[PDB]
Amino acid sequence: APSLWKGLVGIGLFALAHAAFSAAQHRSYMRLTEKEDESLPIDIVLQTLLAFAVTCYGIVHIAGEFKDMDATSELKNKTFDTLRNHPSFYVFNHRGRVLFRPS
Amino acid sequence: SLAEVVCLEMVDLPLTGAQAELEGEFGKKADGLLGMFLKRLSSQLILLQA
Repeated sequence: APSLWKGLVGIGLFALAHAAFSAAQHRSYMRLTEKEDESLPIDIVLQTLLAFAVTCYGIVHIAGEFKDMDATSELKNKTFDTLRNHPSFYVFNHRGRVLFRPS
Repeated sequence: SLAEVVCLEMVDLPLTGAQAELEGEFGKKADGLLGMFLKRLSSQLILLQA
């Protein structure tokens, strides 16, 4: 699912860049002709807005973490058996060591 | 005969081939959204070929 969102964001960005290039070409043409104070075509403007709205949808989905506020829920599954052992104090005196010693 | 000059004026040049081509390609009288999109695609293809 994240890969699809990333690809969609990339495609939208590419479409936005293409719309920018089209608008640049339109203004370059406009500078050629005297007067003619007209606006850019509405179709490419709508394409620009479509590319802007699509890229803002995946930009929120890509980073969604929203962790739980309460601090009791993560330790709701953890068992006291694992907590009983600690990594500081480890005594290396067990029957498994002499049982696994030959093999 | 270029010594005594009475009146003088300066005029510009007609146009450039690529510039004229772009100006003609932009020229639209009455078209739908599909038409403008097709024209833009054709212009993009021409630019890619160039």
